[PDB]
Amino acid sequence: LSTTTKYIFVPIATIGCGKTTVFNTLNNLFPQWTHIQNNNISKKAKLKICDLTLLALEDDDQSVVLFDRNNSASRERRQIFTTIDQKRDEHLDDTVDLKYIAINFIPEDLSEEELWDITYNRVIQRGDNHQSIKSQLDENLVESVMKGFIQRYQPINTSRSPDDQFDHVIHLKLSKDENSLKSSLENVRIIIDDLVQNFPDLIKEKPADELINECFQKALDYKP
Ligand SMILES: Nc1nc2c(ncn2[C@H]2C[C@H](O)[C@@H](COP(=O)(O)OP(=O)(O)O)O2)c(=O)[nH]1
Repeated sequence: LSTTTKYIFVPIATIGCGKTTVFNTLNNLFPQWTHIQNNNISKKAKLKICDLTLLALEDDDQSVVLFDRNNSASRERRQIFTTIDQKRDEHLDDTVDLKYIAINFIPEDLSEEELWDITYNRVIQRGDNHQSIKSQLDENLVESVMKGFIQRYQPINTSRSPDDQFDHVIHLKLSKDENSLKSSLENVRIIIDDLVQNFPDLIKEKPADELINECFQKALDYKP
């Protein structure tokens, strides 16, 4: 009504880390949030993901964008900061404060071998919606595309440009599932607990654990 803060949640990830599952679970819990899926945008689209992000922050209704793209390379993060900063004046007045929250999907201590074993097996066993591999016809192609994102992966580094522009980093886990607890569900809980602590005015009421579980079950059983 006088000073509003908006949030862009930015993954740092590779294919199969669970971005879509985590973000769908969060959107099930918080319907007012906007999940913008790079998978669903034509590469020949007039409005690209950065444009749709700013449009989805214009109304007083709209506070949060889940920016669903890998951003494995540092240049992909730089693109977000520079484009949103250049264009936000077309959409937002000067009373709107924008915060960028990194969602780090790949732990610093994770080897490339473990990253591959977890994510590749997820994708071949359960499928993925990344535009170029959603079909699974040439399995060799799925491998080649996934290897591209890993070859380009540059870990988050908030000590220098561009990642120093993040206002906050949420560090996720990436694990084989253990004790019947899916890694992505653990990460949904990490995000929720982290926001309650660091941005209390965002989550007005923390959801019940059974609601979190149910919203995650819904995301998990979604098979397009
Ligand atoms: N076993 C297991 N599978 C998971 C978990 N999180 C997501 N998945 C499944 C759902 C998908 O079929 C596949 C890739 O997940 P995704 O959410 O589409 O990843 P992403 O490519 O959007 O980053 O892995 C998880 O925590 N455990």
